[PDB]
Amino acid sequence: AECSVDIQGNDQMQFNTNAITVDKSCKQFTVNLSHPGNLPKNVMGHNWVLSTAADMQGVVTDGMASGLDKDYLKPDDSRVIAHTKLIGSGEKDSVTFDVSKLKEGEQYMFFDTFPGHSALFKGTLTLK
Ligand SMILES: [Cu+2]
Ligand SMILES: [Cu+2]
Repeated sequence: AECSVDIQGNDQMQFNTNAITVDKSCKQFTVNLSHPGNLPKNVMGHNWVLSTAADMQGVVTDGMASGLDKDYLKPDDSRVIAHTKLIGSGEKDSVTFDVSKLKEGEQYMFFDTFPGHSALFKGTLTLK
């Protein structure tokens, strides 16, 4: 099966997908984030951050607290299963992670931890 997905978010908080399926036969999985648009990362940055559903709230909240110079992620956050950098317009970042970190049956969410962006850019990731 395929083991990659392309994800983009613009200056308008508009993104291409709210649901990612990771096939169970993938050993690694890659997310390629891009940002169409004209605003820089300090004004309208986006990241892609993966945790269980239950951990999403805390990761988001602690991330906002940590600020731009930490890419809005609390340092050393063991709840983050994988994540891209925070990017701004015209930029691109890709993360490849080990699919052995995911357990069929558990509920995962992906999301942007830039302040407030969690409300509009988030989604489910499922291992099938
Ligand atoms: Cu395959
Ligand atoms: Cu964003």
